Amino acid sequence: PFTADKGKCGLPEIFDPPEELERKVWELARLVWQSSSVVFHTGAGISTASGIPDFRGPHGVWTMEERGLAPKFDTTFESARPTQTHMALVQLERVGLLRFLVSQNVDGLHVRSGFPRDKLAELHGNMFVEECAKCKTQYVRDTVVGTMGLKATGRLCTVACRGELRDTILDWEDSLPDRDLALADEASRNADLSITLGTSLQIRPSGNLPLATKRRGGRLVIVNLQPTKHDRHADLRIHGYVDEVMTRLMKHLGLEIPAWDGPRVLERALPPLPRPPTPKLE
Ligand SMILES: Nc1ncnc2c1ncn2[C@@H]1O[C@H](COP(=O)(O)OP(=O)(O)OC[C@H]2O[C@H](O)[C@H](O)[C@@H]2O)[C@@H](O)[C@H]1O
Ligand SMILES: Oc1ccc(/C=C\c2cc(O)cc(O)c2)cc1
Ligand SMILES: [Cl-]
Ligand SMILES: [Cl-]
Ligand SMILES: [Cl-]
Ligand SMILES: [Cl-]
Ligand SMILES: [Zn+2]
Repeated sequence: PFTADKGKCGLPEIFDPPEELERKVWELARLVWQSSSVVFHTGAGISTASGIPDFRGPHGVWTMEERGLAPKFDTTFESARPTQTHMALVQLERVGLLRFLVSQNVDGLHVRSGFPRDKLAELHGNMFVEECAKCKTQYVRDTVVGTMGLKATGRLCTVACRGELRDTILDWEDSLPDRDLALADEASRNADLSITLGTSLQIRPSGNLPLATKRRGGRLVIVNLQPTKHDRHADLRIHGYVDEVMTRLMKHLGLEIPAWDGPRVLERALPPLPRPPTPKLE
């Protein structure tokens, strides 16, 4: 807990020059167009532009702790808005270009963006989500569940049960939820494209899921400001702000980034919306 390996912290940031960055996002667009099953893996870097600091970045939680300083939050979790990145991911699922979303993030922003829960694995849990120990019924709350570590919240199951409700926030020693990891693992293995956004890929087995896509000829894209455990295994690495990358990419795909009507929970993905015809590639 206190001695817990926090991994490589505060590594230098890489910025692709604008010309190289434009070319790689066009190449990313080519890969999304060519791919039959695209899986997205997200981590703390997709939430930094909403004022929620990451863990291993220059001003990350663990980086700042290492130097006797504190992380700085520019929002509460409750007042945090989905980024352009979050909202681009909502649209990519709606138009059938996203098969599955795997996230290490406990910040609740995918759920709140209105991203469908049945196409999302929340590997490390969700601040806003409590679960009944007896019937496993989950509750998505409008405020953060006050505890961490799979502890009693003080609330009780209301299923037509009075089961003890507990947080979904893994402590260091806790293994990943078997449902989410199993779905994340199946998505990643079956994927022919795995795109990583704002994760250093340092956590096992979360960070290892995208590598599973490489088995059977799959392509791995890594979007991150810093180096990542698995840079070597990437078909493509894009060093830039995940919002610049995703807004440029949406523009190439001919997709708008949808409006956020405030916190909304969608349990089941809706029928797929129309999308632009694919460019001629080869
Ligand atoms: N706007 C941005 N655009 C692009 N990259 C960014 C941006 N902001 C930050 N980054 C990058 O975003 C990356 C985020 O790296 P890490 O901080 O390790 O977050 P994780 O989600 O992988 O952390 C995994 C778990 O570890 C913890 O213990 C918790 O349990 C976490 O759930 C960095 O490399 C930045 O360079
Ligand atoms: O696994 C975890 C469990 C709990 C927390 C707590 C707060 C926190 C801090 C951040 O800078 C980002 C984030 O999304 C959450 C963080 C990680
Ligand atoms: Cl903190
Ligand atoms: Cl829809
Ligand atoms: Cl904790
Ligand atoms: Cl198009
Ligand atoms: Zn119950």
